[PDB]
Amino acid sequence: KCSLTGKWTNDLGSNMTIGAVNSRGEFTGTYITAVTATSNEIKESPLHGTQNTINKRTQPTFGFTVNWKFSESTTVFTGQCFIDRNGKEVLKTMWLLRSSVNDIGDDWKATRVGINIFTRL
Amino acid sequence: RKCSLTGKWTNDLGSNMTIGAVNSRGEFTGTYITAVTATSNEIKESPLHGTQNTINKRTQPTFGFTVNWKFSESTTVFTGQCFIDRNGKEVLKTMWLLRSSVNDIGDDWKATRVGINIFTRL
Amino acid sequence: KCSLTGKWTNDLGSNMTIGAVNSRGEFTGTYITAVTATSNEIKESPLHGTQNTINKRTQPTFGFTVNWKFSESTTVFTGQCFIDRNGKEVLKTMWLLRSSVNDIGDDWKATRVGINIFTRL
Amino acid sequence: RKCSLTGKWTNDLGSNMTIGAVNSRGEFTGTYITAVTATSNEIKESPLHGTQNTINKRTQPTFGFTVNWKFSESTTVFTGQCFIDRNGKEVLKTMWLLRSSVNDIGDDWKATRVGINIFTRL
Repeated sequence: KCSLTGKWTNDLGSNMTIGAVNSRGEFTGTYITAVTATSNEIKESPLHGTQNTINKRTQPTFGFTVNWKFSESTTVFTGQCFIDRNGKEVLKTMWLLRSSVNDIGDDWKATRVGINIFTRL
Repeated sequence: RKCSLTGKWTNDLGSNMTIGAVNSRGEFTGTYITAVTATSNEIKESPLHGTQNTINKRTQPTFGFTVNWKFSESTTVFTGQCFIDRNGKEVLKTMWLLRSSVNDIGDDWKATRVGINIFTRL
Repeated sequence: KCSLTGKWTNDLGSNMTIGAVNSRGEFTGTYITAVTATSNEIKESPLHGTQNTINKRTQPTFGFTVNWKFSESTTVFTGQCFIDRNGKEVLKTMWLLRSSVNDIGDDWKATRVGINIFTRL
Repeated sequence: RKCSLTGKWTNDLGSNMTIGAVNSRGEFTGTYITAVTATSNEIKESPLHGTQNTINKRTQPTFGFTVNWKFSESTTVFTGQCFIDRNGKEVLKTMWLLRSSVNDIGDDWKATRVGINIFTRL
C-alpha cells in the first residue's frame, strides 16, 4: 500500500513530513515550502489531514490543510497516493492557496490553484 | 466583531456542517452532512478536520479543512475566509477540490473537480 | 434553447456582450469587468470562444477567452448555458485568471480560479 | 528571444496541438489531438480558438484558448504563459478547466474538472 507517513519532497523543492496515520485516517505533519506568494520569510508550518479509508484502498485519496505560520494564508491539498509503474510511491496532488483579503468584495481574487507531485525524500 | 468557524452552517447546495471549538493552534473538527454527491452512493455524515489561520489574529481568518467522506473513496478539501459581510452576517466563502479515486495513475488527470460553496449560519 | 448571443451581467457587476454564434459554434464579444487584481484602469476587452454544438443541446457547454487590454493577463471561462426553473437563461461558469510572471519559477502562483453566474441584462 | 504559440506542440499526457499564425489582435486558431478523454467516446481532432495577450508585447505572453470538442458535448479551456525556459526551450505552462454537460442545473456543481498541461514543441 501507498502510505502518507514519512518524508516527501515536491517538484517545487518543498518538503513535508507526515506522521502516523491512525485508524480513522487522520494524520498530522510539517510542511516546509520552497516558494511563497508573499515577500515574507518562510517558516515551517503544521499540516493536518486525512486519508480516505473506504475499501482500504492500496492507493487511497487524501487531503490536508497547511496552516501557514508566516502569512495569513491557508493552503489545502488533495490527491491520491499511487504506486507508479516502477513501484515507487508518488503523491499526485492539486491545491488551493487562499490568501486573506480585507474586504469581502475582493473575495473573487483570493484563490490560486495548482499541482504538486511528491516523491519520497 | 469576529467571524468564528465554530457552530452550525448551511450552504448554497443544501449541505450542513457542524464545527466544534477552535483550539489555540487553530485546529478544529466537525461533521459534514452533504446534500449532493458525484457517485450513486448513499450520503452519510462524514468527519471533517482543519485549521483556521491565526497569524495576526484576523477578525476574518482564512481556514481550510478536509472532509473524509465515509460513503465513497473520495476526499474533498475546502479553503476560504470567514467574513463579516456588509450586512453584519458571518459568511464562509469557500472553494473546494473534490478528489475521486482512480485505479490507474494514467487517469489521474481527470480525478479533480473544483467549485465554490458559500456557508451561512443555521 | 439557451443562446450565448446577447447582453449579460454577472454577480460581480461585470457585463459582456456576445455577437452571433456561427454554425461551427464560434462567437466573439466584448467584456467589461467590474473588478481587477491589478491597480490598472479597466478597459473593455475582446472575447472569443465557442459553444459546443454536439447533439445540438438546448443547454450547451461553451468556453471563451477574455483578452484583457489593460493588463498582461488572460482569463478563460467555461460553463453551461442553462434554462433555470423559471425559464430564464443563466450561464453558470468557472474561470481561470492567468497573470503574467517574469520568470518560469513563479509559474506556480500565476493562476487564480473562481466562478461567475451571468444573467441577461 | 520570444516565445511564440504558432506551430506544433505536444503535452505531458501525449496529446498534440497545432496553432496557426497569431494575428495583430492576438487571435489564433488551431487543432487539438487529445490522448485522453473523460468519456468512453472516440477521440477526434477538434478545433481550438484563442488569443495571446499583446499588452507590452511581452516575450513570454499569456494566452488562453477553448477546445471545442467534436466527439463529446464538453468544452475545455486552457490558459497559461509561453515561456522561454532556463534551457532556452519554449514551454507552454497551462492550466485547464474541462466542463462536462449536465442535464439538470442542480448538477452544475459537479461539472468542472481542473488540471495542468505542459506543452513543448514537437
